[PDB]
Amino acid sequence: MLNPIVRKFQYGQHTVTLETGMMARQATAAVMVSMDDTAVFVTVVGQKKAKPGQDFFPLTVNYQERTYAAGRIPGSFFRREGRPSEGETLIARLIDRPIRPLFPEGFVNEVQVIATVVSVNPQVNPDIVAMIGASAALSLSGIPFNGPIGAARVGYINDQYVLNPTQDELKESKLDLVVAGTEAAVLMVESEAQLLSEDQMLGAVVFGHEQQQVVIQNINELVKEAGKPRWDWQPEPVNEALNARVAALAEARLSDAYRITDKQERYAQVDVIKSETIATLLAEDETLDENELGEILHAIEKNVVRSRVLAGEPRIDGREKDMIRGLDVRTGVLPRTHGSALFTRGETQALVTATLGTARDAQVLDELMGERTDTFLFHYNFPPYSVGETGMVGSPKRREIGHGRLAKRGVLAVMPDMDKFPYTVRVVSEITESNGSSSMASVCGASLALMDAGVPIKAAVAGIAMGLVKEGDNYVVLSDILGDEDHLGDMDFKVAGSRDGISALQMDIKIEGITKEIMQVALNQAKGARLHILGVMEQAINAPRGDISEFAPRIHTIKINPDKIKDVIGKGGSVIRALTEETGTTIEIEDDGTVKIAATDGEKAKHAIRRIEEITAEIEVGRVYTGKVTRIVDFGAFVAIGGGKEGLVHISQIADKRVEKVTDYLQMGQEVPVKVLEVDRQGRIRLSI
Amino acid sequence: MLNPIVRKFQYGQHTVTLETGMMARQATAAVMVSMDDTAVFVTVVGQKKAKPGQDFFPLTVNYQERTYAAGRIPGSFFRREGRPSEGETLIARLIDRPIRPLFPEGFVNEVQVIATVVSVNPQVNPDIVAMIGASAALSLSGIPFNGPIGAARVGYINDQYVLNPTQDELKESKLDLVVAGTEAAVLMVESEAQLLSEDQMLGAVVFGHEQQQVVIQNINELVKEAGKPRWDWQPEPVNEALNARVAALAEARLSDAYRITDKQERYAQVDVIKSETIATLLAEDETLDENELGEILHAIEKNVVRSRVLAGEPRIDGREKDMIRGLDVRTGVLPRTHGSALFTRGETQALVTATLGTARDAQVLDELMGERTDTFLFHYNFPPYSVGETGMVGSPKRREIGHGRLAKRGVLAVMPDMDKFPYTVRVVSEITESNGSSSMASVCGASLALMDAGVPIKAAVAGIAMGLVKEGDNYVVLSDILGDEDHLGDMDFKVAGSRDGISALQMDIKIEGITKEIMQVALNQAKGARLHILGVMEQAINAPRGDISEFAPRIHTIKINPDKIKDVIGKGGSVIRALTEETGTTIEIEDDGTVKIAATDGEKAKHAIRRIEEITAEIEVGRVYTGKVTRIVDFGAFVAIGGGKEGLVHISQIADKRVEKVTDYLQMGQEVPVKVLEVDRQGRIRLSIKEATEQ
Repeated sequence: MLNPIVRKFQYGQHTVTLETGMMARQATAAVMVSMDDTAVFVTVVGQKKAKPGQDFFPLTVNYQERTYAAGRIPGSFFRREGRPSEGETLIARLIDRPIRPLFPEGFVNEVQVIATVVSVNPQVNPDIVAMIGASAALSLSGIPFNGPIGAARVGYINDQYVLNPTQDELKESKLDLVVAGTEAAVLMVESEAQLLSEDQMLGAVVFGHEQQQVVIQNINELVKEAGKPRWDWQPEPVNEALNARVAALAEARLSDAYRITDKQERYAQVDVIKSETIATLLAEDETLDENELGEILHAIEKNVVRSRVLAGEPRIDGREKDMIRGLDVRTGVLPRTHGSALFTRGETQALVTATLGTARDAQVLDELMGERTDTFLFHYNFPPYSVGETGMVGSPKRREIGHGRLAKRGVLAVMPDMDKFPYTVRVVSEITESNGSSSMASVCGASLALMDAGVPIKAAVAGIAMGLVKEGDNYVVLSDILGDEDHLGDMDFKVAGSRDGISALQMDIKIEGITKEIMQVALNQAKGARLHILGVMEQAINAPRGDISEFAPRIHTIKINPDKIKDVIGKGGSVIRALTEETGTTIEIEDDGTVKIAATDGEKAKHAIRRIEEITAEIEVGRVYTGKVTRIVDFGAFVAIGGGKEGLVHISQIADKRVEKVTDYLQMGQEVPVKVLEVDRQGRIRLSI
Repeated sequence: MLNPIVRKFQYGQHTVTLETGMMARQATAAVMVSMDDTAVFVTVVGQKKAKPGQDFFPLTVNYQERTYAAGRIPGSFFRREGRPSEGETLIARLIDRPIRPLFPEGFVNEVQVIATVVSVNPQVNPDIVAMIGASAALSLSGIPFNGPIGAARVGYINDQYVLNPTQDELKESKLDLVVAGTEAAVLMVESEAQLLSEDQMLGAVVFGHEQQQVVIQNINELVKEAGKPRWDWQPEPVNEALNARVAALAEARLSDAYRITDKQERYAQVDVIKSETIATLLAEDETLDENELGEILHAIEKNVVRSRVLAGEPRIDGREKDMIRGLDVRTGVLPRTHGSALFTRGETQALVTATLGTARDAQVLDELMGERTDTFLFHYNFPPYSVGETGMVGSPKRREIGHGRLAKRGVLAVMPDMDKFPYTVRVVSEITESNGSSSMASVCGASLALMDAGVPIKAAVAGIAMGLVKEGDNYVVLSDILGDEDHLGDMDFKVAGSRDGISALQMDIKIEGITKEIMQVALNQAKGARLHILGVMEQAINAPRGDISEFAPRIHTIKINPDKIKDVIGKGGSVIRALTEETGTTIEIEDDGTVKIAATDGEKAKHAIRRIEEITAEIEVGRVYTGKVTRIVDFGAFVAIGGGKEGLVHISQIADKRVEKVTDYLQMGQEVPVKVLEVDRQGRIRLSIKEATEQ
């Protein structure tokens, strides 16, 4: 028989179970993690040998939300689970971000971790469960890994931190901050936040890091009980028996070259010293093969810039450590789009557009927790010419979707709630050119494009991409980092939010010994640079324009009395069908208390108002008035006062006298006095000659 | 700061704007182009050095219609733009065809030009805006390129030409010709026409070329103001001693080999002397192989055939200049299909099929220009076995769409109007074998398959793929060119139309000096070959068949009153769903009471008529049942005229107050028949003792 090893927790008043040892025995390791009636099966396979022509490390992650886990049949025509959506692909990225730095330097063997959701109760989100499982599975396997990461989701409600909140706490919460870290340090931070201050969110991360300690302790128990024999993988030695000679021949001139002011002359001189030292040392294989020699020269370049940045003022572009690049910000740039903007920051440029739509058009996405409507849609397009090089159109990847979601979190915090503004809005960003941190340039552009469209957005929103360099006790916090300056980042972090408070924070710490002391001054420097940007944006547009641009659809609403419903509906929706086809306009959106008119243009809304007021309780008459002869017989006449239908006036009303014959009223089209003058009564007219 | 550079020529009665230097500054060039307000952002990136040992030119073009440009959010479930589409990959082909020949010979650096539509006004089509933008972007970049190209769309209304017509001007027009050219020559022409004559179509191309020199002038002043420096490209020399030496060792016998009458012996002898010279001739610029020597032999082969064709009548097929391949035609080839044909023309063959459908099966086409729902659908399938090769069936090439649209333009003109013929018709063509033009063979087959399915088309249509070879004052028009006469096609052109006139025209010119005198004699030779083909097509079948084939859906209508309409529906069309599935018959509700009915045969439709009348008729009439029924009670009785269900009746209206007792019979199971009396309180049911439709 087979037997399973089982451990239990109490993690934020939930009972986590790490079952292992009875499933997928051919895989390098496997665990089923369940937290509360919610379970993910996660399994690692890592081959022992990689083809010696492999330079990069192929860690790969897949996360799959099998719909049977929610106990219901798929909605797709093929009745089968489809491609990864936003939802699967973003969760695959959050699991990958903490695991990739923990693997040892120069580890290159191919590793694949596959996480399947197999149960859910709607109250508990599976992503945090999958993160615990991935660190358990990797640390149970023999594979070289620097200790198991925990994970915590932290909510903020009634000025109190709440560990691993349910959907019921999160709908009320002002914060959704996720932490992942080892025993020693935070490794990843991610959040949406309702304009909290810096010291509130740096409280949230350290609370989240303290609470996840139980998970890291329990995984260390399970690894003692059921852990495989460890791998003996060792790296190739650092020197490769040429390090010192090439360092001596390159470094003197190469370290000089970065003093040169002109980007072109600097690049040229660096290429000259590189090509000369490549041409000089052609004595052997792996010099006649440039690759190993060139990889060493590229490493010298990184070392010389890194040392300059710590002590000396000049950067890769000669700016001061904190000197943000120049801005200019055009608005209303595109002729027929609802609102549009062209935000720039050095050589990163983000053309952004906002587009407005009716209650019909909104996205109804289906996910394991629930099928649900939302009304703010953000799409991020990154075409290849943006980086000055050619390839396949679109070029879609996890990073481009990551950047889309991060930007949406930044400005979703500051969107109006539906009662102030009833439209669905799509914001769509074309990255016309990029050389670093294009995601934070896209949130600045979205803030412009919404104000320019005349959405009642609460406040202007901006973002900055920072970094930090550290050596022992020495560190420098730098602002507006380039793509070329990525090597200097021991802590890549992005902050976006209004003057009042921050909308989003994201951090990829790559190294041990970052502290609550350091993160305080780093956020305090980001506050400065972010308030500088808003100083320019407030001059380019000052407040959202009162009136929505002329090409947008219009939605508006009027209050109605409880008796008017039968008049608005008619018989089997006949008056609705007539009104909608007269007006080319949908009106069904409300029918109790109010009616809502959702029109393709302003004239069609006015046309709808005219027609509904000519029908809805317009038939009733209380005083003496005129309305024409419309259709006639001997027995009486049909007489029109308005748009709403009017029945036969009997000839005994029409004629006072005995005769009652059609000769008295034979003339068609005649204008005549007509007052119903009748309450608590069926439809009648007291016209009398 | 950034500073955009603008210019604003007047062209087509609209205001145009060439705005540059503000966006995508990392890209080799970029332009925002805007006419009226239908703006496209178009940018080119071309790498400075070509990857080693390349042979073909990897120019790539793609064009993307972002939906936000029309001011609406996407209707897709993902609420975002996905893959390219029929209406965009075709437009990319229209941008590519005039650009591709205009690059210098031996240029093989990778170039990518990408056009995004960013605003649209529904009256002005963005495609012509993209063509002037692509010309501007390439000529502003340092890329070696033989000057700018303009593009013009020409309409015909009241016997007068109109430049750049609106959608309003176009819907009334008998023509939709697009022409693109430099100041020298009309590099591309592409056109649907409502049976215009030769003089009218060749007038349209010269008009459209005269009044677009303004675009090429304004691009030239912008290139002086804002153009980057022309970067240096030099052609790889190909003029070694071994070129002349291999020619000397090949041309004489290659001339001797091309004299051979038999196709098979010709191919055999050419392959032999190729194989011999590949095996023998040393001093190749690499260890001895095909990799230049075969490409040099291929140049001799091209020169020999081309010179023979200019000097004298003989070709590779053994036919003369004005000659057409052998034809065979047969019709009704596929059973259980509404109509089918097998048009054949030497080694080119198309199994064309027509199928009819309802107004409901019509495909809605969504564009930036608004919805463009249509009723004649053309699909073009080119499987790999058609050319005697293998692999990757069913994944379409850009030219499977390209050829499909050209064929649709050819047969769109002769389709009947909706009131004379109400069915939506899909024409599908399988190219069963091809070594010649497959698109013009598909038009010939489509006109057969529509007549065979009995669609009341105006006239039979055919098409021809001409070619022209030119050498100084020498030129020859070839009336029907194969798949390996490609090197002889300096002017590649395809024309399809009725006896009366042209329905579609397409020309790719890739030589200078094409005068109107040349284009007249070329079209006049196409007229000859096209009338020959109709001579065979008319002899296989004369006119559309008396009515549609017995399997085809026959649609008809009966008028019934609105109280029966609600009774045919029930709730949520549930009675329609039941009756339509029971009868296998389609129906449509209309508010005037004329319900439409469609089935594959008469009897199924008649069954549906009978059932909806019988079910929605009042209960007063019906079958003459013996009303023996149980469940009789003193305080009202349940009585069924028919069926298991038992309806109610009461002490008074059982027997029109003739008695005080509930039933005069006063007996359960008694035989007296029952039918409804009209009176019906909503909370009451009436089923009186009534025989023989007493009512």
